This record gives sequence, C-alpha cells and structure tokens, in this order.
Amino acid sequence: GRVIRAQRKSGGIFQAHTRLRKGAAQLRTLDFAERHGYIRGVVQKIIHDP
Amino acid sequence: NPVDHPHGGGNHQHVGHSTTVPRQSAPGQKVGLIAARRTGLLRGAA
Amino acid sequence: VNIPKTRKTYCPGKNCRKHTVHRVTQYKKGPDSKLAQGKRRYDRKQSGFGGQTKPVFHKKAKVTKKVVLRLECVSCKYKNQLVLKRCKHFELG
RNA sequence: UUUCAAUGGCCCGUCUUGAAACACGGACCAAGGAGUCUAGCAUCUAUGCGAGUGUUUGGGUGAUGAAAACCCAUCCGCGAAA
RNA sequence: GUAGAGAUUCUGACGUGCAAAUCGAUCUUCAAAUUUGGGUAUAGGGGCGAAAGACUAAUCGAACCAUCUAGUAGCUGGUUCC
RNA sequence: UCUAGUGGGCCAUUUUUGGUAAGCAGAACUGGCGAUGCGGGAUGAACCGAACGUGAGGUUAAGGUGCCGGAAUGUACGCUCA
RNA sequence: UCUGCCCAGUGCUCUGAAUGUCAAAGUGAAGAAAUUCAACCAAGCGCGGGUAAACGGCGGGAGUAACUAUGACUCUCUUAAG
RNA sequence: CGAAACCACAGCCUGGGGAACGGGCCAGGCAAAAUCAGCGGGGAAAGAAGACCCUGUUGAGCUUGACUCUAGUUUGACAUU
RNA sequence: UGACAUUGUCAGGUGGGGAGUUUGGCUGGGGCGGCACAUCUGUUAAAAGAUAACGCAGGUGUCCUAAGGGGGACUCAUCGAGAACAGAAAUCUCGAGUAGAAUAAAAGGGUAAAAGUCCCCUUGAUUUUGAUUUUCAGUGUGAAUACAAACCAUGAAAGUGUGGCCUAUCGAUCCUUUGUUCCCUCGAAAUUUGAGGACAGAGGUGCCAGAAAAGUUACCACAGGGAUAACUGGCUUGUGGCAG
RNA sequence: CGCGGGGUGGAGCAGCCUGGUAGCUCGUCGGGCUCAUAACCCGAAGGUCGUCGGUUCAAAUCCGGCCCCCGCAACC
RNA sequence: AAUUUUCUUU
Ligand SMILES: [Zn+2]
Repeated sequence: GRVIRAQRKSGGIFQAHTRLRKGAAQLRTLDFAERHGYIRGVVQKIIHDP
Repeated sequence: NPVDHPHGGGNHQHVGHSTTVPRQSAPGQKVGLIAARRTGLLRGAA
Repeated sequence: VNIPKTRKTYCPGKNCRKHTVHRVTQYKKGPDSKLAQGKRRYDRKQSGFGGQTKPVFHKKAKVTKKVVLRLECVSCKYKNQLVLKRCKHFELG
C-alpha cells in the first residue's frame, strides 16, 4: 500500500504556523519571591494570539 | 483508494470492517475509532 | 476385525524355530524421541530466520491405517511383527 | 546475346495436416550478421608404450639470443582385486 | 460583466497540424476557499493529494540514471557453399 | 555400439461409435499426402494411372479422338425434343 | 422533521471473578551426567457492556371484518428483528 | 522552393477450385500510347508483435481468517540493582 | 520519581502496517458442472492380440478369527399333494425338482455325494530364497501363478492349505517409529548412557511414479496462440416458415 | 493426534462430587365447578440415565474402553 | 392477589 495521511503528519508540511505568535504563555519561573512572599507586576498589554 | 486508506476501495463507499480498532494497532491501520469503549448515540449516563 | 489374544504360529527365534504360542498385541508408534539425527537436523534447519524449511502435509486421504500385530513368544521372549489388511474396526478377543 | 513464335511456369522464406493466400517478414543495394571456447562425460578412430602408463608441480644445459626444443629425480593420478 | 484565472458545447477547425494538446466561436468564475512571481521545505514503496490512483521535469496502479545483466523464457523470429 | 529428428497429423476405401447433420468428434484395417514430381479428372495433397538420374527410338496405363487439343464429323443397333 | 428493532456473528472495551490454559527462568523428584513432572507470565477468549447522528442484519404463512374474495387486526415460524 | 506515410512483385472483370470471398492458378468476358481534376467501391488499404479470450508451472497493483515471515506493540525472565 | 521505571539479551502472544510467494490437470475455448486423474465387470471390441471418446450399464479405497484352511454329512430355489391349523403352508411331511438358490459387497465366469448349508478341529492370513504372469519400458507399484528350504493344520489316507472360488479393494526418496542379532561404528585406549548403521515392517502422499499453497484486477503488463473462444467468413438444418 | 467437558421421560432441565430410593418444568390424559360459558383445579404416568467390561453387601453415579458433540493446543 | 360474558320478545 501507501503511507497514510495520519502517518505523514509527522512534521514538515504539518508543522505549526508560529510566525505571528507573540510568545509562549508560561506563567513565570518559581523563584524565592513567589515561594516565600508575593511579587507585584503591572499588566501593560492585552493582545490577540493568532 | 485501497492503496491510500484502509477504508478506501469498493464499489460503494463503505468501510467494510469495523471502525473500532484495537488499542495496540500498528501505524497505518490505527484509523477510525481507536480503542472505543462504546459507540453510538447515548441517552443518559454519568 | 476380531483377533484372538493368542495364536500358535511359527517362531523365527534362534532358540525356538518351530510353532509356538504367541500373545497378540497391537503395535503402536513410539514416543518420537528428540535425540534422533533427523530431529536434530530439522531443529538446526528451523533455527534462525527463513521460516518453515520443510514441507508440512495437509491432505488426509486414506482415513484408515494398516494394522500391525505384535506376536510375543511366551517363553522364548521373541517379538515378531505381522501386517493385516486395512480395516476401520479392530478388536482383540 | 537480344527478340519473336508455340507450350509450360502463382512470391520467396516461415509456423503448419494444409500457403499463391484476404497468415506473418521482405521498397532497393553495399558492408557486418548467428552451434564458438573451456571443465567434464560417453562411443568410435589414429598414434606411442604396455602390467604398466603419464617428461613440462619442479630442476638443468642458461650466457649466450632461448616463452621453443632437449635432458633429469622423488612423489602422485589411473590400471594391476573385489 | 472587462483584465486575470479556467475549459461546457460546437463532439467546429486542425488532426504526417502553428502546436507530442493548438486555433475560432460559445461558455464558467471574476474582491476571495482569488490569481500569481521569487525564496524555501517535503524524494520513490517515498513525497504530495478539497481524493482523479491524480501529480511527482512530454515518464506514474510506484519517476529518472548506472550497475547486478549478455537476468530467465517449455514462447516468436532467424540461423550463411555444392 | 553411439547418436539425430520425431512425440500437433491429415485424406481415401472398408467396419463402425456419439451426434439432426457437418468440410464434426472419437476408434479398427489398408493405401496414401505430409516428404511425391509426372499423365488424366477444365482447375485441386489425398481420386484414377503411375512413383522421378541425363537423352534417342518404340509401346502403353488412366483418360480421350467436332474445334480450342494430339487423335475416326469411325462402324453397327436403338432411345430422347427438354 | 425524524433517525425504529437487534449484541446471535465479526470487530472494540472491560474486572480477569472463569483459573480453564501455558514459553523462558526458578524450585524437587530420580541418574554419574546429558535428560521428565508441578508451579508461573500476561493473555485474548468464556462472561459483562455499548448499542448504531460505529461493522452489519431486519420475510413470509395463516384465522380474519357479513363469510369463503379481502388484508386491516391477530399468532406462531428463522430469530438479532418486524 | 519542395516532402512524408507506404512499397514481395504488381494492379480490368465473371465463374470454378483452393487455408472454405484471388491481381496472379483453370475456363471465359476481353484487351491500344501518354495525361488532367475529382472520387471514396476495392486493394480483406496504412498505423501498432490484439488492449477482448486462452496458454505460460511469465509478472505487477490491490485485498484477506491463504502459506511463510517482519517493523511495531504486549507480557515475563535475566543484568543494570 | 526512584532500585521501580528506562535500556540490553532471550522467550510467549499479537501484528496485511509491511515483505516474499502460491493460489492443480483433463475439458469439443476457457469458467461452472463432473472425474473419464490410481483401479474392476459387461458392452462399444468389427469370432487371434491390441484398440479411443466428458460413449452406455454399473462398481472400488470396504468387509471377514471367519466369510481363511482341512475333513465329514446333506442338497438348493421353486412346484404338487397332505396335518391340525385358520390363511399361514406357521411349523411338520412325502414326491417332482440341471441348479431356475446360495456363494460378503458391481458385473461376468465357475461350482451339486460342491466351491452351496450344517458339524468337528485348527491358524498355510507363518519364516525364507529364487522363477514366472498381467499392466509393462518387459522399469516401478499393485495383484497373481507354479516351485524349493523349515515349521505346522486337517484328514484314515491319497492329498489339500503360503488368506478370502477367479477377475478390483491401494503407495517411492528423506524423516520418524517398532522388531531383530552373544550384529558393526562413534576413527588416541577403555566402561556405561546416548547416538549412528545393516535387515524386516508401520506412520503417506486419492493430482494415487508421491509440491507444503487463498482471492481480485471495470488501472493492468509481457511472451505467444487462430493448437483456443468473442468477432470474421465457410459447413450443417436440430426449430420456425414454405411446397407437394 | 494430546488434554478436558457433556449425552438422563415426547421436549428442556437436577440428581453423580455427599454408590443405598431415578426427581422438577413444559407437555399429554381424568374430570365436576365458576346456576350456565371461559377460566380453573389436583393427580397420574411417560428414562436401556448412549454401548461394553470391572468393583463392592450394592454402580446413571465410582473406574476404564467405545459412539456422537464441543473447547484448547500442536502438527517433517 | 383474583373474579370476562350474558342475542334479539311474549
Ligand atoms: Zn520364541
């Protein structure tokens, strides 16, 4: 037979389109400030991630 | 066509075999409903 | 066919070259020992990659089998083999 | 040699029971074009020797001029026994 | 409905053609799932496929190149002087 | 003793079998073609005669003697008008 | 707007409660050793399920309702099912 | 100015026989140079070692509870320990 | 998280996801059907022998410790006439009775103080060697015939018996297994296990001189075949029609 | 082939291991009663426990062989 | 628990 589309989705053509994305949405590195107290940040932008 | 997919081929568009395939299926035949505990319309359950 | 458990027939033994009484039993195939040279050769051939290396019979004509009688000398302790025609039922006594 | 006259004469090769075939190949010409060599075997024939037969695996005349011819020892192959 | 992109019918022209797919009329679509240049990635039991076994350099129900390879053929053809 | 080719057959008389029958299929005997040229049946593998080196002369076979065409528009007795 | 009935079959899943299996290794019974029995590993199944907006399956015979025609209602027949 | 396809040799018909529809064979009808433009009856016209069917102890694409295997996957034993 | 898991080796299961390969022959084309593929009887078979068709009628892969062997006794199937019976020739009788019965199974042949029925005894349905017949290439297999060397059975004995009254009833190499011998070998010398040999059987190939084998191609390919089908003609007239 | 399981009235099922007496349901048959129709009633039978052999004071049972069916596993 | 039916008239 022939390799099916599911097997062909291993990468290459079927990679994610991430040019317009603004960055990974990870929270933060767990540091001493977050482990023993708190840290105050100010939100400055709210953007749409394609 | 049969060369393309396990569901391809036949004089009518039909799967021919059950679409519920075992969990430990080889790649290329693990198509349809993989390791389906149940199938069909359900009316009321948890 | 019915065969008596005892028959008086010619004994080909060295110490009994006359007609003596022999006990009659049906011969049966042996237990197919694994130390036979053919068995060792077959196992060596089958080992490794290549699949089945010898023919395997699949057609089963001739439902019956030939009957082999094992005559045993009462005192001479000599065993002789006789062949009967093909039959579907065999019985002793 | 040409031509005429009388009579006879179907296009070659091939497969085939059967080809002129409405069976296949062939427009023409020149050159090329297909049972060879080798390891064996079998029969027959010729030659040499003969209960023996086989010098060239090898060594020498060797240097001349020597892929040749010539000479030389022990094994060994086949045969002499099944 | 123009440009652009396609190709329904005439089963028109041509069909040793202008052309190994063209020409004319007619027709579909034409502000988006649109068309397209350049760069780049996916390579042969692999790629890619809005899925026709379609496309992958005039080659696709498994591309091209060289080698194994002078592959095998119980089949076809041929096989040279009296 | 060694070895080649052959291992698709076919036609006619007679004896037949299966079929409505067949230029059909399958058997037996013999003679042939295949591999058989020549004379005759206008033409033809099998039918008739006859089996073939190159020629001369003679005589025939089967078949013919109105012309084509070599040979009596011969002889005798009858029948027939389509 | 509906998507009716069906888990007997084949697929799927599940607890392995079947313990009903049984390859390597390990334990012991013999032998002087090479060499047999018990036990074990999961199964998948035998069960349960799901149930078709998953593979697939889903007729006919009879009494008939004022007859017997009828062909609504009814009941068994394969059942997975009118 | 200037080809190509095709080409055993060639080319008027009837009947017969024949590999069962002949241009050639047999018997007849006949038969006079060299040419032009059309034409589509015939040459069983041309192309292409029938794509239909059968045979081959020839293949390939595809399918499956065909035979033999295999990537993978599952479980166990041994080592890491 | 943690001596688990991962990884390495081996083993069991699964695995058209993938690989390789097969998927008979005859055949009035092939396919379906069937076995005419190994065999037997009558006929086709044309009075020596041989002789085909998917010609006709049918059989066989079994069965029998007796349905084998020997000996002895009797004669069968039917028909007529009888007895009580009560249709029943049930049974028991006398005559006629060339086989019109039986002989395991198809058919043909053979058989009457038997080859049939009954009774008695037995295991010649035993070991071994050569010769011969049929199918034949005078190879094999199967089957069969007449002898020989032993041991037997049965009869008083002459004799008969090496399976079934005769014509069918079955199987190579390799491998496995059994039996056999004061049997041979394991090649440095020994003992015991084990293994390998020679001889005689069995386990089977029915496609029966004996491969281990499922389909599709309406996407298809190659070498060929008019040995072979559809078309193409030709031949034939079984049907229909038409004419006496 | 190796192992394991089953066969029981006309039908479908227990009993076997807990040898001492073969039972249940469906079904058939017998009714007089619900004044009279349906409907109903209780009981009765119906089994070589597939075949053969062995055992014991005694076998469907326990054991072994055979016939049929089924499941697993293997198959020069 | 369980209890269906009583033709058209005199
Ligand atoms: Zn003895």
